[PDB]
Amino acid sequence: GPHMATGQDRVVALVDMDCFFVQVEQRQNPHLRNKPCAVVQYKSWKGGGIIAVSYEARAFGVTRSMWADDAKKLCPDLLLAQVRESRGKANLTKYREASVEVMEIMSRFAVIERASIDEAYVDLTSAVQERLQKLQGQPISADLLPSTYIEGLPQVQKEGMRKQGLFQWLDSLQIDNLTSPDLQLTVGAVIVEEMRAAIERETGFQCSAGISHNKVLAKLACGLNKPNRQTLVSHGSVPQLFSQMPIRKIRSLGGKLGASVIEILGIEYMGELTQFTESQLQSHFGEKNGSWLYAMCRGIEHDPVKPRQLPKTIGCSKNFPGKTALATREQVQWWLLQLAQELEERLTKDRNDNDRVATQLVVSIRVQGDKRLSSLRRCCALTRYDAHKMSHDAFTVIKNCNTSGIQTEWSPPLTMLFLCATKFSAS
DNA sequence: ATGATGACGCT
DNA sequence: AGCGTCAT
Ligand SMILES: Nc1ccn([C@@H]2O[C@H](COP(=O)(O)OP(=O)(O)OP(=O)(O)O)[C@@H](O)[C@H]2O)c(=O)n1
Ligand SMILES: [Ca+2]
Ligand SMILES: [Ca+2]
Repeated sequence: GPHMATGQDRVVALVDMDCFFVQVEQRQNPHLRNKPCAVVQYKSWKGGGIIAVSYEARAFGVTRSMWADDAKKLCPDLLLAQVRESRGKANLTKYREASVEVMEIMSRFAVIERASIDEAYVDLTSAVQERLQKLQGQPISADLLPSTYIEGLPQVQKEGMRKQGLFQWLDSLQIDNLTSPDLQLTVGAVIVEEMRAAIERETGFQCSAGISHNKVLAKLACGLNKPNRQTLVSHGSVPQLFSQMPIRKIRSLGGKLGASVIEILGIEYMGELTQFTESQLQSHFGEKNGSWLYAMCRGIEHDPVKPRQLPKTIGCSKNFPGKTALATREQVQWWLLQLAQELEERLTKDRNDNDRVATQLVVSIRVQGDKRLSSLRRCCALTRYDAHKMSHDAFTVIKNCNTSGIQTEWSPPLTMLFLCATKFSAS
């Protein structure tokens, strides 16, 4: 009892932009606002591939990875915006720059960990302590939490249900105990309301957020009420929430490990994991995974919010599917040059912006027939931000993968090329 | 024939 | 070093 850690030591939020690329294109082109629309890449094959879908279009069944021609069968009025194409490949600069807008606003409030182009974790523990010292111990008005859901509460319209739950939560809150984890989460949610208001005011972009005691629960919380809402998942809410929560919904369990937990243990839901000892879970899934699962199914996780806003690698890739697979030496060399030129542009901007230089170039390829992301990776020194040198060096390190006897031909044909600059040093 | 990109674990 | 897993 008195010696059992409860994983209530931190306040962590996860902020996730709603249909991010669609919002970027809707900000730029007001004719797309409040419409079923989608963002596509490429255009000639089946109208292009859908990468992002507005909530109006999702109501028709339009999803990511669908071909736009097929999405138009579900939603004939679907509007489309296309990703910029430069040197024959998709160019995502517009969305990376919009991402920086949002991340810089979030960084004013707290240390953030960039998790993807449109997600960041926030460690709010210190900011909460400060706010509890200020204006205390005054009660927290529901007006400070206008878009917050309390998971598990209450207990015929959506907003009435939201407010009934918020009222039940605020009425039970012990506002005189500055160390109450539930109070700390509530103040965390107040700050996240302020952060999300600042993002929307200064960029036009809406987002969702989760607030809890660790990254996994904050990520789970964020998805419970999308879009344009935030959700607080308390430690006390975990047993009911996990009791019907498919294992695959928890971050890192969406793949082979999660499938093996289900198959080996014969369970379906996250809460069912509590019945196993730590040693049992370590025996099936390894020491690290087993300890992690034992704590996580109790709502406890210690992965820190890392202080990192910049990517550790900068990379450029293109797939060559089907009959387009690269099959001549001139083809491989020309596309390596195209990738190297885009990479040079990104690296030179990175060096000016962030005072650092990459020192290693990783070349990844996939060969036709291979189901893996990469069939082969090789690396060489990155000593100059020069596209011709980078592309020549990349060819040098993959040259002898070519099994073809004819010198102008490449066998087996290449279905992906990927150049990645890594091992940054201060500059 | 989604495709573009990124973090991190294992050996 | 080079491959495997999981993710947005
Ligand atoms: N299979 C995937 C999933 C996502 N992404 C990248 O991750 C971004 C954001 O992904 P996600 O948050 O899943 O989708 P949103 O469009 O933001 O929709 P939501 O409102 O559900 O968050 C996408 O724009 C895309 O750049 C991707 O490349 N490939
Ligand atoms: Ca998103
Ligand atoms: Ca996301």
